[PDB]
Amino acid sequence: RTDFDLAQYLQVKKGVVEAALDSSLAIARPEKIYEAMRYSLLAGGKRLRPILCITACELCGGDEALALPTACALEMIHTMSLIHDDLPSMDNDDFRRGKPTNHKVYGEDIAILAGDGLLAYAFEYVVTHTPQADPQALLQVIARLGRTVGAAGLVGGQVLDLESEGRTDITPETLTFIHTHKTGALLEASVLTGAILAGATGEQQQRLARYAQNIGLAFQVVDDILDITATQEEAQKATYPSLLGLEASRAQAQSLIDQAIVALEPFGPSAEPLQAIAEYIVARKYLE
Amino acid sequence: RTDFDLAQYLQVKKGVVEAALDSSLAIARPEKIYEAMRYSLLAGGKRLRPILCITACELCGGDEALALPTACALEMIHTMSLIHDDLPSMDNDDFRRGKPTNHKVYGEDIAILAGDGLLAYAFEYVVTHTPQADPQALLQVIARLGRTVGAAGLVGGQVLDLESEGRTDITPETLTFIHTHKTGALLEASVLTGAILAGATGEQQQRLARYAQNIGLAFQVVDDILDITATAQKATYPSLLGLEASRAQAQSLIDQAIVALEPFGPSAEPLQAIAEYIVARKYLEH
Ligand SMILES: C=C(C)CCOP(=O)(O)OP(=O)(O)O
Ligand SMILES: C=C(C)CCOP(=O)(O)OP(=O)(O)O
Ligand SMILES: [Mg+2]
Ligand SMILES: [Mg+2]
Ligand SMILES: [Mg+2]
Ligand SMILES: [Mg+2]
Ligand SMILES: [Mg+2]
Ligand SMILES: [Mg+2]
Ligand SMILES: [Mg+2]
Repeated sequence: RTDFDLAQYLQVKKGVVEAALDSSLAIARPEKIYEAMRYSLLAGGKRLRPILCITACELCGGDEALALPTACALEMIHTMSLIHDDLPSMDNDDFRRGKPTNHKVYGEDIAILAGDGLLAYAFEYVVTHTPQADPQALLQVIARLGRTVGAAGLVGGQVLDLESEGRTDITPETLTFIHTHKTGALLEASVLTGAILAGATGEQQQRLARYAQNIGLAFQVVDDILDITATQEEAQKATYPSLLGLEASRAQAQSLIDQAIVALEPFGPSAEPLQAIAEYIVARKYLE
Repeated sequence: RTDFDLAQYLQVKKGVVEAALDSSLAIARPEKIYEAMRYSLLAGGKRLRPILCITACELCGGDEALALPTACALEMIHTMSLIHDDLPSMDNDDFRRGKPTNHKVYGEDIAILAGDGLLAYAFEYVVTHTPQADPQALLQVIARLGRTVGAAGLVGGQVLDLESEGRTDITPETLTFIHTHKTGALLEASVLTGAILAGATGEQQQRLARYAQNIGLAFQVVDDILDITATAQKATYPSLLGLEASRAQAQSLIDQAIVALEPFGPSAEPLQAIAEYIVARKYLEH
């Protein structure tokens, strides 16, 4: 076929990523830890972060083989964060994607350890499976992944989110600070690691970072819009529409997507798939 | 002073390591996560793994400045492992080194996350603070650290240790398999990362791996001897072998560790002495 079909693009990339994730975890002694990591890693989902990494790598002149190990590592980090998030000490969720959570299947101890194992493996896998990368670029990917996961990124965001729970003084600024850390850091890492592997300039990286921060926040604002309008069709937690109103929330979500698209215009037409992904993810949230 | 004094050597290396760990974590928002990571990282202790890393790097022709960031990363990883091990889902310890455990101070949620934050920071720190390393050697250190922590190392060891509880078929070989994963991988990583940074040969690295595996197992045998002589169900070296055979095995392992490093010449004397010193202090701190 000759016509770019975004749904098909995303389906093909998801298939490549899921085959690589499956192959990445060969069961060995002790089999339980591999089974528990695979239970969460291979559970499906959109695979957005690996897809963003591959797509940004290609945009900057790299190839899928260069990006794929780091793409897998990003999904291992994402997966670890969900395993830890679901625990009884954290969100205490029995189900995820309509299936029992890792700790409800294997125990809290095994779930904690499966998350730790996935986070360690992300770093190992980037190095062992990208021997063709420029070594200084690969070291920059490792530094970015460490910074992204830790107290200045995802883990800091998880702490900011826990601190907000049940508070009565939440503002839009407080929510945005949570989101930039809890989801924005890892979305930024997904596009920036792909770009770094391909040798992108600082200027190119700054445009991709603006794209990633904007789509991350837009996705959160849209999720809040759909939550409050489902409640319209039907503990206390403030949301963008509860704090700002639905009109202002809708205008902010649209502005953020528009700014993400404008951020990538200077790449030229090569940026069209990343620009399309921004609008597509939002449109699918409204349809699903 | 002209006499090599191991205790003084260790005190000076511990002071360098502790100053670097303290400087590594500047409090920022959210303050609680930095407070929780600092609480466990800066709790003191022997700092064995960072000191092994610096000592092995120096043995192989490297220096403290080359090794120090990796040494700090090893102690961040060690610290994470203890935070997670203490949790109510795992050992459920209220105290460590006579002080409240991380989750008793900050809560289980913050403790889990402080562990995750320390493991992430280990990899960041190694890369950002070692610009003078050969980049391929530094990548080999990163791969070694990730393999050491995960399913083929420490986390696999933690799972093998849980699986051993309340079993009747544990053998000395099965117990040794637990220990080589749960503590041996990280002790081996401590000396091998220092050696890799310095450009050690494969032959040198194989000797340091033998040293590390032997001291790690000796430390575990000695811990079991001291526990049973002070006295969830778990077999131990003395419960499986008897005390006489356990004592002979602990001595043999220390002897083998010392012999493993003889071919380096007198430069290996500090590492050789650390093996005997750690055992001697365990008996004295019993
Ligand atoms: C780091 C992240 C994003 C963990 C999941 O976030 P939440 O607890 O808010 O969301 P669920 O996926 O549990 O609904
Ligand atoms: C990964 C490691 C080494 C955790 C410590 O071992 P255990 O639970 O057996 O050790 P302690 O609690 O006695 O410190
Ligand atoms: Mg949560
Ligand atoms: Mg949750
Ligand atoms: Mg929301
Ligand atoms: Mg365009
Ligand atoms: Mg334990
Ligand atoms: Mg023991
Ligand atoms: Mg000698």
